[PDB]
Amino acid sequence: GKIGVLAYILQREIHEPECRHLSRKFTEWAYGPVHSSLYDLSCIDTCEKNSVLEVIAYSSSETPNRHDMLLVEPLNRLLQ
Amino acid sequence: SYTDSYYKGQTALHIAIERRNMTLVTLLVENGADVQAAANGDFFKKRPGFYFGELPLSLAACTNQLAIVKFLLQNSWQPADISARDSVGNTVLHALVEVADNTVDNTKFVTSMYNEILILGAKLHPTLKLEEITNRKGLTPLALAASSGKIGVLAYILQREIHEPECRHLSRKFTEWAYGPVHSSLYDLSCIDTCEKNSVLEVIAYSSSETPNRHDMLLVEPLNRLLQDKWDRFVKRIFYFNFFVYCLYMIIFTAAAYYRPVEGLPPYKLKNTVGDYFRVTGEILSVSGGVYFFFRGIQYFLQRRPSLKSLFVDSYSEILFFVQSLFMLVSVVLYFSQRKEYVASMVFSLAMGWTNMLYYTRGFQQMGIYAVMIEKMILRDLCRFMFVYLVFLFGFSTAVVTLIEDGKYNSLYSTCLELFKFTIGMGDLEFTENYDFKAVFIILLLAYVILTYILLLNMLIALMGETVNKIAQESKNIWKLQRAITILDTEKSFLKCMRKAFRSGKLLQVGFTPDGKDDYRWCFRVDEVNWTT
Amino acid sequence: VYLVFLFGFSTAVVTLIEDGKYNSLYSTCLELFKFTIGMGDLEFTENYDFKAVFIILLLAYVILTYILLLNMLIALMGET
Amino acid sequence: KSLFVDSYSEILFFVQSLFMLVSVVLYFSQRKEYVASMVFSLAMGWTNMLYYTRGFQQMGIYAVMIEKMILRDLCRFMFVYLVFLFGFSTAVVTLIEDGKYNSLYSTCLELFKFTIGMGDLEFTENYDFKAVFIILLLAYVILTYILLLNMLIALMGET
Amino acid sequence: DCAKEGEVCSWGKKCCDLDNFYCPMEFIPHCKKYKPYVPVTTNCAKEGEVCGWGSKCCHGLDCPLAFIPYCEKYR
Ligand SMILES: CCCCCCCCCCCCC(=O)O[C@@H](COC(=O)CCC)COP(=O)(O)O[C@H]1[C@H](O)[C@@H](O)[C@@H](O)[C@@H](O)[C@@H]1O
Ligand SMILES: CCCCCCCCCCCCC(=O)O[C@@H](COC(=O)CCC)COP(=O)(O)O[C@H]1[C@H](O)[C@@H](O)[C@@H](O)[C@@H](O)[C@@H]1O
Ligand SMILES: CCCCCCCCCC(=O)O[C@H](COC(=O)CCCCCCC)COP(=O)(O)OCCN
Ligand SMILES: CCCCCCCCCC(=O)O[C@H](COC(=O)CCCCCCC)COP(=O)(O)OCCN
Ligand code: NA
Ligand code: NA
Repeated sequence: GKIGVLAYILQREIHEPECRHLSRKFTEWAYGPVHSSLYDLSCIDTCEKNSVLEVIAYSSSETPNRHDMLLVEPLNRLLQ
Repeated sequence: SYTDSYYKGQTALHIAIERRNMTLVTLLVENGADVQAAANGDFFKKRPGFYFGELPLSLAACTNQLAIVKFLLQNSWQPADISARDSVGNTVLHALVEVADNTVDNTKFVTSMYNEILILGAKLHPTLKLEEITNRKGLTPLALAASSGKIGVLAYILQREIHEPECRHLSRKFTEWAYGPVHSSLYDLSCIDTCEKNSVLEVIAYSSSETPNRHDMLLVEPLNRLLQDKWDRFVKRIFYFNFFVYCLYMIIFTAAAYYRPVEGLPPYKLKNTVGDYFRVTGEILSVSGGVYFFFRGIQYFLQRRPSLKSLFVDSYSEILFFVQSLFMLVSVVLYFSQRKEYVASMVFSLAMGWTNMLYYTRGFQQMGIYAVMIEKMILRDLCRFMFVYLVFLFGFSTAVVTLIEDGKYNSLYSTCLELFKFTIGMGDLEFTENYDFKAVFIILLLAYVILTYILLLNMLIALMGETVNKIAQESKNIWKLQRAITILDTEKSFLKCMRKAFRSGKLLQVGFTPDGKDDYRWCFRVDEVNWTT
Repeated sequence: VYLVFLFGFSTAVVTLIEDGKYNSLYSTCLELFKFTIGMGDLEFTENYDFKAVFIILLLAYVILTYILLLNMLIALMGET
Repeated sequence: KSLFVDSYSEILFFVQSLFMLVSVVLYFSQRKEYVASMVFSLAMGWTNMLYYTRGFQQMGIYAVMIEKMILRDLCRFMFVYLVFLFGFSTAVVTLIEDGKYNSLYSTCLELFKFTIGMGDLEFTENYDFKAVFIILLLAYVILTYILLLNMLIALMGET
Repeated sequence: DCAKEGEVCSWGKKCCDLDNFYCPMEFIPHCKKYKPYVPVTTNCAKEGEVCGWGSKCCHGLDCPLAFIPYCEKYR
């Protein structure tokens, strides 16, 4: 339930040489006032061992922020 | 130029403006590029995309590239046409209004760009009525802004001031005179009430209710005072007169219905006596009102044509009055058909005929807010509560009837009534009858009562979360909108050589147009006091 | 508001049923008022000509008066 | 521990199915009491319709409020009220041992009726300890309404 | 005039023979006869047997109020 680290990890972005492959948030294209980003959702939907949606949804209810973790940027639109 | 349908019409000028690079724009214009080229691809239409008006001039305007806008209109090689039109029918001002979203920074940008473009256009083409060019739908930029809910743009347009020589005529807010702490401003309200195409009051009042700021757009400075001036001038007396007449109609109807004859088999012969003459007079005066409401309720629909969705969202009272008139007509038909059931219809048209008197609470603020609150809570929360409660009640009624099939519980209707009585608080927890499944029936009734009280308590608590600075503020704007709608409805017909709806008169505002002619603007006077001077 | 509503429904009830405690406006007004304080008489033991219309009128009256009372209560919360 | 605090709808659907199966067993065993099971399976079978309020934005929050206030707040008032009711019921049964109060079950039901506004303060019967009975009933009624009002305001403290 | 057997009562007219017919509560009532007062003698519980849970006490007995009641002779 450490949402502070989850929110960082799911939206990680870096624009350094030999480090761009570590990012999960990228940009596909842009226009003047509008742009289109794309998030890497690897290991969120399917892992076969332990995915983010499964580990959040099926938690023991002892987790403090199990209600708030689903409000992070990619999951809120992925579920919708 | 791109030929693919996705990027159809895109050329180098659009990319140059996109890149915010003046050098390529200058080079393209120098080489004879067509400044009027239209980007007609699906990517640029009003799904993914970005609509800007399809033209480089409106693209520069929409991207806050003021230098490109100035260059394009005034370069020697090929200046752009400020009055150009897109495929939809919009021009630069319409596209600039369209990109507004009522945010602070975007509103500032749109207002500044709009003012600068208007001033430059007036300077280049003094004889061009740039603001009065309608699009395909027939809307001017002011009408479009009012229709789409662009409150930030409307609030600027209605009260703009331009203090520059040869540009003062573009403004519509002026000063008539000044003293020390007190002065008098003068607003030009052309095309606010009467224009014969689509006025601001008409477009705000009779919109589809999809606009998110429909209630806020009447809070601007000129419109609120205009509506209050209209109410206090002639409309108030008309409304009170109509209320008085309706009260007389209901008194006559009630008196005529109360003293109906008790014999069967209508119609009844008229006796040659005074009381029966008064009675039949009352009956005739009761039927005529139903005919009147029937025709008025048709005329409402024909002059609006709602698309079967807003009927139960706005103008509910039209439906209620129409239903009253329908019941009256059915009563007449049953009366002359020699049926006794006409009374069953008549009392219904009586019973709701009093409740529709709440329609006349408007005009009295202290009762209008209360009525708006009643309508808000009924249409919002009690529908959900009634849905859940009715399903629950049906379930327990079919449970009870299956267990006890005699003794007030041999039908679904009687069981439903007997269970509903508990909600009021008039139950029959006696258990004196010798049922086959006693001591199970008790458990069902206790569970039903507990669950129903839990539901009622939940409803009550849920209604408390809407009292925290939510209902109190909203109801006032809704009431003001209702008063505006009835004022417009009264002003619209009036059929008596309208004079009293007019503003201060043909006052000379500037008297010096770009040509030698003068001007008269049909203004509205608003006094003000300010001690910071 | 309540008195006007009560007068309207009382006149409707007196018009529909001209006997059995509903042959006058005063008695009908008292009988309808008693519902507001939880002392109703929804028994329907008498053989009226227009029963099953009378029931609908009484149900509508009760529901509308409880809506009005709930609205009054909620509106009073704007003062605190 | 997880079942008692989460995944209630699965438990309710399972209990519905259990009632249905017991109804079947009683049916084929030549018992009439199968009806008593079947009706229960029906009565809650409609209530579980609330499960399908999710997916709908407006109704789901209303249902969540109902379930949360049932599990959180009312389960304490239930305990307090039931202990109070048991105490006063035993006192009344001790004082008046004949006629509608000779049993604890009937006395509990008769005292419960006051909570829902259908009491009986006629005092027609000639009891031996009348005018003590009146004081007990008045005290019970007043304390009950104080408890209910306090519950209601405490629930205003959560909005 | 008044309604007869099988006719729709309470929608503008009552039934006359109240000593033999009654107008029920079904939202479209039809006047029907009273059933005979037949006593219960079979498929009923005897004194000392369990009451309430699926079987009524016979006509000569009464059922007390309890979770598991037993038929008793009324006084
Ligand atoms: C025998 C059985 C009787 C049953 C009678 C039931 C109570 C009658 C009460 C009569 C009150 C008359 C009235 O004043 O009508 C009420 C309707 O009350 C109801 O909810 C009826 C539910 C059905 C308000 O309707 P209105 O036309 O004002 O619509 C509003 C606009 O004016 C405004 O511009 C806004 O757009 C706003 O969002 C709109 O809502
Ligand atoms: C004949 C006598 C009938 C008796 C019937 C008694 C009322 C029935 C009410 C029917 C409602 C059905 C339902 O929908 O059940 C409800 C729970 O309400 C109750 O049953 C109250 C019982 C006290 C939803 O519980 P849910 O499975 O969604 O678990 C939730 C999680 O999902 C969520 O993420 C959260 O962790 C949350 O804290 C969890 O709860
Ligand atoms: C608001 C609390 C009190 C509610 C009281 C009504 C209980 C629901 C009634 C019922 O569902 O019963 C139906 C009759 O439906 C109707 O009359 C129309 C009712 C439509 C639903 C209105 C919901 C408010 C079957 O009964 P019949 O009249 O057809 O039987 C005669 C011939 N054997
Ligand atoms: C909410 C108001 C009504 C409350 C009523 C409860 C009074 C419980 C008092 C009693 O102890 O009653 C006994 C046992 O109780 C029970 O059944 C189960 C009680 C379970 C608690 C329920 C919590 C609401 C019944 O046994 P009998 O008296 O029928 O004896 C038969 C002789 N062979
Ligand atoms: Na009460
Ligand atoms: Na009561």
